[PDB]
Amino acid sequence: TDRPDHIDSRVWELSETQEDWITQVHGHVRRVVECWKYTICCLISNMHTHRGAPQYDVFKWQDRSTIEWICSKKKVQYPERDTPDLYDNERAVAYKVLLVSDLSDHSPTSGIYHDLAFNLEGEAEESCALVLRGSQLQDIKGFLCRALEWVVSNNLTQEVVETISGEAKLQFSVGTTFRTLLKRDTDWDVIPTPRVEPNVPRIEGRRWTQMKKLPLLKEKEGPPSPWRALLLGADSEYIVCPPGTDQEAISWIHSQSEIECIRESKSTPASVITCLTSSLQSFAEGNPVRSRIHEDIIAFGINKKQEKKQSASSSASGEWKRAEYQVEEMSLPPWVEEEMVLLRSDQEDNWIELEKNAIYTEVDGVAEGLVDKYIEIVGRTKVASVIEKWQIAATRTFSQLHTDRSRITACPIITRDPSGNCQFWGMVLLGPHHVKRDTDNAPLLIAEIMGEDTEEKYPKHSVFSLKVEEKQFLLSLKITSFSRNKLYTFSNIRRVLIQPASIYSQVVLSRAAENNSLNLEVNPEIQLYLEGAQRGMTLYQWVRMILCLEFLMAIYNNPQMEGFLANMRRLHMSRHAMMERRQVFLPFGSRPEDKVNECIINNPIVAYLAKGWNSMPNVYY
Amino acid sequence: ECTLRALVEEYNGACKEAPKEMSKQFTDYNTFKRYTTSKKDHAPQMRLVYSVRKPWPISMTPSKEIPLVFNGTKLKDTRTRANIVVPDYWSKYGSQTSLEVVNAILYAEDLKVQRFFSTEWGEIRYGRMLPFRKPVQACPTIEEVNPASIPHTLLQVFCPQYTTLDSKRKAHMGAVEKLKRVMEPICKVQTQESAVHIARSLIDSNKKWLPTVVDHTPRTAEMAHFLCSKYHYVHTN
Amino acid sequence: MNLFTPLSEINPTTTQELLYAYTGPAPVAYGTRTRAVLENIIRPYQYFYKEPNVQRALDIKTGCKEPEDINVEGPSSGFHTASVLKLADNFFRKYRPAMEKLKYWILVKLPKLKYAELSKGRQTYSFIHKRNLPAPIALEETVEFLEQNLRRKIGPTLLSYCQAIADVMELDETTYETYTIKFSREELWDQMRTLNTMWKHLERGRLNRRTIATPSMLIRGFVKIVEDAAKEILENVPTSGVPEKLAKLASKQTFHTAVTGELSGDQEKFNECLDPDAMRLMWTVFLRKLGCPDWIMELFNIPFMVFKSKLADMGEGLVYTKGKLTDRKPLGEMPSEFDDLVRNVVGNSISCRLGMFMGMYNLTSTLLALISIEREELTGSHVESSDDFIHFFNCKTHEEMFKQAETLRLTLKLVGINMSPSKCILISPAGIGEFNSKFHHRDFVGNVATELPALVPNGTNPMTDLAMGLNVIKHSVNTGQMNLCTGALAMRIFNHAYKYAYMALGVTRRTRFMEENAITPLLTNQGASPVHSFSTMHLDEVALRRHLGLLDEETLRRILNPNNPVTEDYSVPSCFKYTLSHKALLNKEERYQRVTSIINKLFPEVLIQEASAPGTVRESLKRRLELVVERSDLDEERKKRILSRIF
RNA sequence: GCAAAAACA
Repeated sequence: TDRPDHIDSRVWELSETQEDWITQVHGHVRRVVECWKYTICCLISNMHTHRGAPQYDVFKWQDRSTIEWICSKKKVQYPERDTPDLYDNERAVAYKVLLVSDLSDHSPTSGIYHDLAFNLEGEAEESCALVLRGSQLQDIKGFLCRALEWVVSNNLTQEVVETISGEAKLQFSVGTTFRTLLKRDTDWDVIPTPRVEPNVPRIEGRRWTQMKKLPLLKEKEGPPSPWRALLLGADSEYIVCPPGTDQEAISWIHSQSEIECIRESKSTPASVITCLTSSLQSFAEGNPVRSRIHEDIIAFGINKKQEKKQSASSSASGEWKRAEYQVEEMSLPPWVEEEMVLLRSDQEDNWIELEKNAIYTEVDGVAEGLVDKYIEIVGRTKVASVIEKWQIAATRTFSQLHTDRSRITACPIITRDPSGNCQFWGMVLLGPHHVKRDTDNAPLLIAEIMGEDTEEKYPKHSVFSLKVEEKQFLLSLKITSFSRNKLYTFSNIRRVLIQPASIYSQVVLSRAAENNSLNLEVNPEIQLYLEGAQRGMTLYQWVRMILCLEFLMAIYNNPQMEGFLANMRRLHMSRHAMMERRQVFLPFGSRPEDKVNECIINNPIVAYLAKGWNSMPNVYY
Repeated sequence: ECTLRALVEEYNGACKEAPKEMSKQFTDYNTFKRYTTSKKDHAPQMRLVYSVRKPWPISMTPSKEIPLVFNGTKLKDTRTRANIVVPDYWSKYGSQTSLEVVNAILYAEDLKVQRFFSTEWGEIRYGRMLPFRKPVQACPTIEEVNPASIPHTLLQVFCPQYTTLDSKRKAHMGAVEKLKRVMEPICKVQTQESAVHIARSLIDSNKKWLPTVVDHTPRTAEMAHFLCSKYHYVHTN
Repeated sequence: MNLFTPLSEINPTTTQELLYAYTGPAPVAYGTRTRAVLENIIRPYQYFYKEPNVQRALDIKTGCKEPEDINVEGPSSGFHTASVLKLADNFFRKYRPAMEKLKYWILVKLPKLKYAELSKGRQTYSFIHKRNLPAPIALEETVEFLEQNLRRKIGPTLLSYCQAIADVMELDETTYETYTIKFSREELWDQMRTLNTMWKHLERGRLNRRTIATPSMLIRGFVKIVEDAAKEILENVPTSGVPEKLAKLASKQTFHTAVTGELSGDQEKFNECLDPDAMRLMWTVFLRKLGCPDWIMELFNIPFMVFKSKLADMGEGLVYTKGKLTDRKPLGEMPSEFDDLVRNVVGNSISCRLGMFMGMYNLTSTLLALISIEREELTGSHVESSDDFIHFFNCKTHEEMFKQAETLRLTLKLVGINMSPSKCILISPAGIGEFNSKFHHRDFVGNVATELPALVPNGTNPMTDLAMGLNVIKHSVNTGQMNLCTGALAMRIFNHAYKYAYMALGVTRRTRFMEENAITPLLTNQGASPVHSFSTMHLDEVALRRHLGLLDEETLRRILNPNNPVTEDYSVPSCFKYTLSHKALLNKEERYQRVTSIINKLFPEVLIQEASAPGTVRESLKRRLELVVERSDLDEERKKRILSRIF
């Protein structure tokens, strides 16, 4: 409660923190008793001196660092859990103020310090009389009396006696009103004591069946999925340019290019070619950022939301209903196999230029040899060049959208072959991109050099005819939006190399373990199910196709892809179990293929993986 | 003394400008030690490219040893903010320190380099070998120190005056004198938090889950990332 | 998919790490969470009876049901009380050392827990500013509110904080206090009950997005107490998924003719079929057989009873479309598929006694599952982490194994766990399985990461970024997720990204400045050749360069000088370890920063241990400053002059 | 247009 009358303020706010009174059984009474002890300590010291310095040091409720300093002087040392309350310079001894019930049953607590005892009605132990002065004893009398009157008046005699006898006891209390609030939404008390005999009932269950044959995934029906990635992929080409800087290459392209529309798409109108030509002209002049032209409204969707809202408001009819969304079901397109076969085609250069790490030990040499050989086998491939293009384009787009501009930024996609020549894959144009959150979409107008045009594969792309010098090239424009998170993720697209490298390294190290000798020239034969038959292919091209699949999965990642993979892990495990002549058993209502089929809706590579699974044997002997 | 006067003036400033904060319990320091208004960034690596390329990326304490403009390049904003090339300038035209300070700062890190280069490597053996992970002491220490006594050992080295008898008692003696001798040039008001960090790592016996083909000594545990794997084992003499 | 399934020299288990989307972007949860939250809330009310009856399940307080009510052909919400009692008793009897450690933690370590550890928690909804706030700010405002309403100072221990919460819950009126925020017992109760929901971001492997709930700061102390006790138990039981355990079971050779099987599966709707009262009963049984006092029981039972009264926020509203228009409307305004729950709407929150939410009691749910495991028929090795489990059966007969698996399913159903039939697969000969992203094949357990290492600098500063990148790659190597070639390739990719992020590649302003001023590149972040090899991932950059002669003593003294204007992460301090970069909160933050700055200078020991030292900051600083002046071996006159100015 | 059970423009 509040401060007792006899205890003065200073001791009260000194004792407020010394101990956790609220968690003690009699914390208020315990605090009052400790305040009594501190007041007795202060009365014993008072205004007394020995050799010009105070005779007593009141260690109780004093800073521990100060106590240790004072003990460093005088050459004493006291543990913190048995620290005496007082130290007397006259006798060079330390005292502890103690309260007891009777003075007859008193013994020295310990040899470190002497005991000052009081029985709570004023009188003291004979040792206290032999030590303390008459005035000090009278003051202790006059405090313990008129503290006892407060004890009796509030009827705390038993609580005080309990506090004196034992030490502090921990507790935690919940009162009536909080208890009633707690009991509102349950059928039991605060401590649940249901009146039921413990028992485990016998419940009839269903029967466990066997998955004799592997599940057959569902192939969806509908229009084939168009290409819906940020960039072109396997159909990506570059224009060889004379050696120089990016500005020189862009000027060379812009000065000797004629552009005519071949195929026009309603999604990307042919009028947005003006934006790309203006960006090329500005970049050739040294300005990667240009002002806004009229076609930039359509190209980057400026003020599109505030027009669609008015269109919807004008076209308002009927009553409100819960918005049921739907995802169009699409079938496996023919272009996925073409993309896979084209991504593995060989290239002249290496396209993977990573600085080598240091080499100090033989383990480092082995690791760097493995990495070098993996780069050799997956470098001179089209998929590596496409990964490089994706990396450069995403990095340059990401690095230019933090500014929050109102103008159009141009980010050319240019590589260098090991001869100095500039390779122009295309350019990405960034709109105003007033981006608030990391998931916000930045408007883009991507131009890429196209190997071949397919309206079925690219319905939303506008394909233009591009002629430089005497060569013919195809240029594709697509209006697109793409978030900060996804652009940052694809700027680190080189991490797709890890998993094929993991597989290659595991195969090589397995061979090394078998023969107890590292050989980086191993190109073993890997048996696989191909066109529904068991033939084999070499390690190198198998790793190439794995890298192609991983790149396609990475650029086509979405909730369907991740759900499909997470639910095909179980079926892949089951298939591997059935290869080892193991039996697979399922609970009641177990349809593992349903978890996968829920995820096959319109993803081209999910469908490609599903068809690859379906062409495999479903029963093993 | 200047140090005492500086401490007093800052203390009076805290009492005046932040009275309510000074009226809090001293144990509350464990709470407002990390009292930050800024929300946690789930993707801090995603801002590095922009942050490095901003004008004046680096925040610096005001000083005169760095020119405002160095060969047509403005180094500081004239707290004050520094150009990204300021650490590059300091690596060539900066103020030097004593060799003893360098040795103490590189201590517990120079030791790891010496241990790597003072050991000889056997031939790599490739085979079907199963790395099973157990918790072992990751890094060798100057003295073997029981955990939960590491903080008490640190108190004796750094602030032996601000400690109790029991904390003094439950402290590894022998490791205090080694730590005191090697940390002496950097046990000052500045780099006190750094010197504690090197002091911890010198006697920290934390256990980590590491691949094992044979039982790792503390020497081989810090190198378990290349000593063993699923397909190879390296013998250390 | 056939390309991912080899038939020679390598098995599909190793290549099953290819069925991942490491490089692709993680899915983003857009827009309202109201539909997902309402679905999560309504699932327990549809699974309480075999034939769905939401209206009859909405007036159930304690999710207790008869054994005949349990649905074996579908999901079942609720628990059987006698089953819970017997299972908890069996769990207590078998794992006796774990409960002895629980008793020691309760008696010794529980009273010493400090409520400042609540500041280390994640984001918390503030009942004063009515907004989401960082954990330190919420803790500070809650403690100040408690002190204002209780006329006393809250002790540093967690028990003192919980006692303060219990005491303030008993006041008719509470205030905050210049704006005066006025509460009531019912309003403060509602804030205590309320769960703040949000999308679970950056989650992989799911077609549908999930939501998670956060407790109020008024209940997080009790939640931390119960979760710490649950962790103390789970760290000492062999059926918990915490150490290893999967590898131990994989390497355990059973017999030569025994019928040994391996069951791998997930739990369907794990948090949507759990009732807090079952955990209350389990905890009460544990404490009662431990001999704990009644106040321990009350302390452990408060959290789950508050959860039984939860007021989970139902997002921003349900999406409605007239034509092409889109509107966001609360539940109950117009008909929807959640019209049964309209009667439970309290403001923008909805009350729901049954079911739980993900991210609230992860360890107590695991404990409930593990006590469900404890039977006489289930003589098999079980390991489980929340909703993911693996079970090993060592039987002598296939029918015996099948009966044990069915008994496992039913005994999980007794408390409402309901493993997913389509996600649980049992292999008749043991030796192939999966559990918690570890893939087991014969005498090999392969840890496959759910997320590939970022291979990008963390964004603090070049030395720390290099240190943590190398440490992440080294940890990936240690877990087995990476090997020699993979580790070195990751190092090279990280090195390229690290150099690019710090203007060390091509021609930039930094490289131009270094070239014009003849500043040779001596560090990796400066464009120098990388000094780290695969075997030297654990070595610092400043070292290993002095040793190899790439850094001379002059530049070492120049960059390691502590007086530089710019200044586990085992990176030595250097000039390259720099730093790049709510009305009444910023000023309070800067005042607290100044108060922190005066400490760590007068108190060297707070850098080693906690603050302790009972008392307030003012007089503690006062007396420490007095002591340091008095023990400064200076003249008496100077000491007196200095102390005369200390006020 | 990007996206996928609803946001960005």
